[PDB]
Amino acid sequence: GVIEEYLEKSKTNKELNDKKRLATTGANFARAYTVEFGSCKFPENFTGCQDLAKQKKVPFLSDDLDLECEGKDKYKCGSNVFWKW
Amino acid sequence: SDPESLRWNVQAELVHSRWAMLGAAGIFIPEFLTKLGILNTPSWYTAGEQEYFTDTTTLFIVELVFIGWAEGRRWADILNPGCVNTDPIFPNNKLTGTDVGYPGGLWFDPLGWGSASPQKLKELRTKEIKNGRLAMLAVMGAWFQHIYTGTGPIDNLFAHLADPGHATIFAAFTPK
Amino acid sequence: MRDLKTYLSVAPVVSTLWFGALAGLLIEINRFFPDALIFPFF
Amino acid sequence: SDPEGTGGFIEPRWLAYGEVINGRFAMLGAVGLGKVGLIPQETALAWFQTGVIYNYWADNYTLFVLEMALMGFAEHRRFQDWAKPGSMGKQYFLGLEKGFGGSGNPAYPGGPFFNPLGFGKDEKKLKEVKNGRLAMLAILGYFIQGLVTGVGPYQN
Amino acid sequence: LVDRDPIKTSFEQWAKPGHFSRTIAKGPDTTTWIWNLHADAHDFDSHTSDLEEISRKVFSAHFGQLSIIFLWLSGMYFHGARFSNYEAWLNDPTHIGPSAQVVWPIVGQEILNGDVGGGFRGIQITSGFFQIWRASGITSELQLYCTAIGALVFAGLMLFAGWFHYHKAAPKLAWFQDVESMLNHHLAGLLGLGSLSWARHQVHVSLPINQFLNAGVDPKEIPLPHEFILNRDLLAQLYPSFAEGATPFFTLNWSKYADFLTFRGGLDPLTGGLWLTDIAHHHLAIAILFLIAGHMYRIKDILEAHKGPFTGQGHKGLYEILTTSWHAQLSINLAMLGSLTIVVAQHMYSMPPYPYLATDYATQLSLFTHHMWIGGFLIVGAAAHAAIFMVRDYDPTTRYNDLLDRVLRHRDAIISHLNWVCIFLGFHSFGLYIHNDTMSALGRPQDMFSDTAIQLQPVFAQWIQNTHALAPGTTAPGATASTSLTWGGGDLVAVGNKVALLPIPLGTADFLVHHIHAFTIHVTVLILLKGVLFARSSRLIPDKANLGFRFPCDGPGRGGTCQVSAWDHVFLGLFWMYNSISVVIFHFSWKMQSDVWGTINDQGVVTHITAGNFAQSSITINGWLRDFLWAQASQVIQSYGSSLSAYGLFFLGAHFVWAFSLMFLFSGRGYWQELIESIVWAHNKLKVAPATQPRALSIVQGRAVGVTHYLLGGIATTWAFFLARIIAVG
Ligand code: CLA
Ligand code: CLA
Ligand SMILES: CC1=C(/C=C/C(C)=C/C=C/C(C)=C/C=C/C=C(C)/C=C/C=C(C)/C=C/C2=C(C)CCCC2(C)C)C(C)(C)CCC1
Ligand SMILES: CC1=C(/C=C/C(C)=C/C=C\C(C)=C\C=C\C=C(C)/C=C/C=C(C)/C=C/C2=C(C)CCCC2(C)C)C(C)(C)CCC1
Ligand SMILES: CCCCCCCCCCCCO[C@H]1O[C@H](CO)[C@@H](O[C@H]2O[C@H](CO)[C@@H](O)[C@H](O)[C@H]2O)[C@H](O)[C@H]1O
Ligand SMILES: CCCCCCCCCCCCO[C@H]1O[C@H](CO)[C@@H](O[C@H]2O[C@H](CO)[C@@H](O)[C@H](O)[C@H]2O)[C@H](O)[C@H]1O
Ligand SMILES: CC1=C(C/C=C(\C)CCC[C@H](C)CCC[C@@H](C)CCCC(C)C)C(=O)c2ccccc2C1=O
Repeated sequence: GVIEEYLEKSKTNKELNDKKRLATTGANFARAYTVEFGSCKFPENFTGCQDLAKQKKVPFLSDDLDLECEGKDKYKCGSNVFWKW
Repeated sequence: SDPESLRWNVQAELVHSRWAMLGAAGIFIPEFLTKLGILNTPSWYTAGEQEYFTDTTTLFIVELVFIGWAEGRRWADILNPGCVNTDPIFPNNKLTGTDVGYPGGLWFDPLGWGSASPQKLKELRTKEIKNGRLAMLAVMGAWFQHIYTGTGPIDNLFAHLADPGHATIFAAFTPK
Repeated sequence: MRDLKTYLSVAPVVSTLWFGALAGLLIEINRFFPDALIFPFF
Repeated sequence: SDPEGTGGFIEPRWLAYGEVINGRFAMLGAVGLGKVGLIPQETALAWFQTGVIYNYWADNYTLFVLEMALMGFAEHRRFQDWAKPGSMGKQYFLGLEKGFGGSGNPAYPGGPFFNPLGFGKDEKKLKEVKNGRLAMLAILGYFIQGLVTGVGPYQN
Repeated sequence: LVDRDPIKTSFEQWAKPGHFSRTIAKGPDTTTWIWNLHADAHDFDSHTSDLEEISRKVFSAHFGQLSIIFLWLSGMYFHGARFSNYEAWLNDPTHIGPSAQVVWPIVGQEILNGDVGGGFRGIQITSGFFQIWRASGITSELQLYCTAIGALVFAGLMLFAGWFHYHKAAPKLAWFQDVESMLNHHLAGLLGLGSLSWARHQVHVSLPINQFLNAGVDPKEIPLPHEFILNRDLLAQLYPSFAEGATPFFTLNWSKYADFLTFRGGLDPLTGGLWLTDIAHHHLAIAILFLIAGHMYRIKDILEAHKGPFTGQGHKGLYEILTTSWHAQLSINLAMLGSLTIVVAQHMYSMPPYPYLATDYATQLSLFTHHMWIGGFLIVGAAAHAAIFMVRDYDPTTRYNDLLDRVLRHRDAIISHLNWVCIFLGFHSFGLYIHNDTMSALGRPQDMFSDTAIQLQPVFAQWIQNTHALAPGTTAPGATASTSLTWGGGDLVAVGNKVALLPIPLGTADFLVHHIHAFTIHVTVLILLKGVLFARSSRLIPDKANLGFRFPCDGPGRGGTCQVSAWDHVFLGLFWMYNSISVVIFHFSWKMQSDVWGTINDQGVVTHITAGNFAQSSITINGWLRDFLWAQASQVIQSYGSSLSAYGLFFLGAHFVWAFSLMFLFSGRGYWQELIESIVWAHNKLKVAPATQPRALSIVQGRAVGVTHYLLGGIATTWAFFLARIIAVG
């Protein structure tokens, strides 16, 4: 090579940039950075609204946790009275 | 039950190893002191100012002359006197063998006690780093491949490919 | 480690690291000059 | 000396009952988390439906293995080192009082077992402390694939 | 010996001059010994009197080979992946003309490498992976590059089990010389648990991934790579999740099904392999047997039992030995292994087992002649090693008085017959042809032997072939056509460029080749049979077993006293077999192309590579160079400047190497001595020779350098002659 000014006039820069909000990754899962979601206190289908659904419910999913095992239900086969249909 | 190496050029193999590793010494400190670039910054012009370049290869011949003489003359005498013919001491020639190389010629000889020695006192300094340097260099030279390969850009060549996620370098650090 | 008046041995066919190779470096002169049939000189 | 691994008729299972303790507390995390699992993109996809309601939020980084090799070192060191005869713990390069051992070469609750005096209470052979934890090991083994799926518990 | 015995040198011996038979290599110098020792590197007279190890060595040598195949064929499977041809061909098969292999361009090289392909320059291949291969469904080049390293895994390990024997301190007698299980295991669960295991990865995965390939796609438009478990929706097509059966059995109902299977008979149209679906069932129905079968048993028991009046007492304790001969339990094997390879060579060409073969002509006849020379190169062997038994292996006599001791009892007898057998043949088995010449060159066809002239009249048709397809009168159920398509009854219809497979009806001019085979198979065997039988003592020599199965020849007396021995019966027996196989090959392709290999054309008018020239014209044994050698071979001597060219360019060498053999075969021995000195003289004048006494070839070495060359000469000649008349038209 040969050199004219100054290796750089202004050095090295954006090649890793990230700095403030050096984000991507943490965040993204910005929905995640926080998880804050639903309710506080309870009844029922958080699951929003966004996010969505109640789908199967109390134990299911949620799982997730749901939470707290109720006096249920009690998943086990048997009930669900298997509602198809 | 195990190979027998012991191999016998050998003791030579270890002194070959010093050459490689002490030489390996020049690299690390200087490049890395590196100017901790650098305060800033580095320009060559100066000789090579515009003389149609300086070295290219011609630089390599001078490098070698200066050396040839040295690497050459050399082992030629690390040692070795007696220097002929028929039957074995084994070093492998062994000629120096009994005669040191000289009875009565000169002071070939260095120092007290019909001997070569600087003498007893020191392994000390230089068996542990200089050989520890046998080690050092190898990992740090093993470090050099690590430091360039992957060529960020310029050249994939022949791809079955299948990188990127991201580039490779040295500045230092590591990410992660 | 080898000085003056013959040295150490070698196996049955190190000729197979002498046919292969040395000789091998010669294709290496038969593509540098990919051709012959007379030859310029130096 | 070019290398030694003495084996007599049962070398194996001296380990084995050994591969078994380790293996066994790895039935373990089964005993007491449980899925890498696989080939890691999810990024979209579980076996074949896995999941649903990809694994996990999943931190983990394979750096292990870089870990498996690295701790490997400890394993094979404890074993040579005690070949032994011991300098080993240097203590304080100078001077004077070094009461402290902490006790033992360990095995068990007092480096020397210790606090000898005890219970009024709680009041009312050591391959068995092995045997039953394969009977905890090979158990999740089939419980990975523990399904009949198309049908389910015939029993029931 | 003593560099230094026992207890106290680890230190290896390299050096001080080294070893064999006790006036061991002299000290003082010679050449022959450098030829000794590659030869008869193992014989096992020497190393130890006592079998001791050797069985402890032959397990290790075996390991080496298994690795090696593995080193091989990783190589092959490589090559096959990353010089692909294959991805390209498979969308594309029946267009493609396939290579694994490419040169680099240095000097001439590269005439060789001529467009094969899905658009690349190649050397065209005739062993088919690409057909073993069709089976993998999943596809893509980098895997085969896993199957490849999976190969190099098995190797290093299935090659450190050979460290993990002999060299490692290692095993003792009982372990082989108590047999009692060994086939128990082998046939049960590998013979079984492979074919079994092969079933499981032969409908799981392969069947489906060519069930909907036999249409097209660009693969993976079809197949995900793992895709194939708990899952399966896909089995649903190709059939049910058994829906409600239980573990087979019956209280099962089909109103419409029966599990995958459903037997095929005949060939696929648009992939005429034969159904990819009898392929599971058949392997499944194998293994079971083996699965049940390898469950005998522990021995003399069965062998010691039945005796007869002719029949043999010997039959009993028909060999305490057998457990420890070895050389015998290899000789038996080779006859079978060997004779059980060239039974491949038929069931292959008259019942392809891989997708795209037949249409692929050249990539399954190469086969049928490679597999063909092993079911022969391994049989003459299967005699040699019996001769090696018959002379030596047991210390002492105690085999005694049996079945063998019986067979020998007659011996100028079993071989007394067999002889006339051959001259009856030969006269009815070759001069038969010579009639034709002498009388068609005299020229009066009225009286030849032509399929038309001497009367059978125009049917071949009924023997077996016609009962064989026609098959379901039967307790037979099954499958629209044949076991083999070729058999007489049935079908026009097989394949898409081209003909693959059709009746082949023979007549005469299949009649008499079929008979030259007899006479060729028979006089081969005469020489080996009489060779291995008269192994140890003969009416010409009694003192006959005394060094050797090898010795050159006993000595100028008794008249001749030369050939004798049985290295040499296994020297003149190769000499024949080279024909045995060399003319069976000559048979198949002249048929398979004169009839069968084909083309289809509108309205299916078949166009055989040669409109059946065979007809009236193989019967003449000149027609065999009019119609063969001078007809085809015109492609060998035209082949210059091309791509294959390496064949035409071999076909001169090796058609040279052969015509170098005779020099080694036809010559004296103290001759090249008498010469080797004139040489040795000129040598000494300049001071340039004596050390390592240069010596001529070891009577029988000279024969070793006959034969071996006569074969790798006379053989690759056709390996060239062939690949040069199926590549390019045909
Ligand atoms: C990414 C991965 C994750 C996964 C899957 C693993 C997996 C593994 N790690 Mg590990 N590890 C991780 C993250 C992970 N690690 C992290 C983030 C660290 C840093 C702290 C470690 C540090 C670590 C060490 C030091 C070791 C392992 C070891 C292991 C292996 C031990 C097997 C076992 O069951 O031991 C545990 C099961 C037992 C039955 C042993 C019981 C002993 C217990 C009672 C001691 C620890 C519990 C203790 C009372 C808790 C007090 C708190 C204390 C941690 C401060 C296993 C394969 C070990 C190994 O395999 O070395 C060869 C050991 O080396 N890991
Ligand atoms: C499963 C069996 C197999 C096994 C394990 C053996 C094992 C043995 N055989 Mg044997 N043999 C076999 C099959 C087998 N044979 C077959 C099929 C035949 C029929 C051809 C023979 C015919 C035979 C004879 C005649 C003899 C043996 C002998 C032996 C013993 C000597 C081995 C030796 O020194 O290597 C010998 C190998 C060499 C010296 C290597 C030279 C190979 C040359 C000819 C090259 C072949 C051509 C090829 C194209 C060249 C490579 C390409 C090149 C152009 C680049 C040994 C116990 C010998 C004995 O004395 O018994 C104790 C006796 O010589 N065998
Ligand atoms: C214990 C156990 C087990 C076992 C497993 C295993 C280990 C198996 C296997 C499997 C197997 C074990 C298989 C095998 C197979 C085999 C085969 C399949 C064979 C083959 C071969 C080949 C392919 C060859 C060929 C050829 C010929 C023809 C001759 C010569 C030439 C060649 C080589 C080409 C089980 C599962 C129960 C599970 C549980 C546990
Ligand atoms: C001058 C000179 C020379 C000469 C050369 C020449 C002249 C040659 C030749 C040659 C010829 C003239 C011939 C040869 C041939 C060879 C061969 C031929 C080899 C081999 C082989 C192979 C590899 C085979 C294989 C196979 C198989 C697999 C089996 C059977 C079939 C076949 C055969 C195919 C040289 C350079 C050398 C040296 C120097 C001097
Ligand atoms: C322990 C301290 C390290 C040693 C260095 C301190 C100085 C002590 C002398 C050793 C110095 C080496 O150099 C010196 O060694 C000898 C000590 O025997 C000196 O003195 C001696 O030399 C001969 C042995 O070599 C003797 O026979 C002589 O009577 C005496 O002159 C030498 O003139 C000098 O070559
Ligand atoms: C080579 C010497 C001939 C001696 C054997 C002749 C006896 C049998 C007759 C011809 C044998 C060839 O069999 C062939 O018949 C027909 C040619 O006319 C072709 O007939 C085919 O083509 C047409 C397309 O729909 C239809 O007429 C048929 O349904 C179909 O089978 C077929 O491709 C093949 O089945
Ligand atoms: C021609 C012929 C010879 C003469 C053949 C000889 C002498 C061949 C041996 C020649 C060797 C192979 C030459 C070896 C020399 C080179 C290997 C040494 C230099 C090494 C290189 C690098 C070239 C016999 O000895 C013979 C014996 C019995 C029956 C028939 C015949 C027979 O027909």
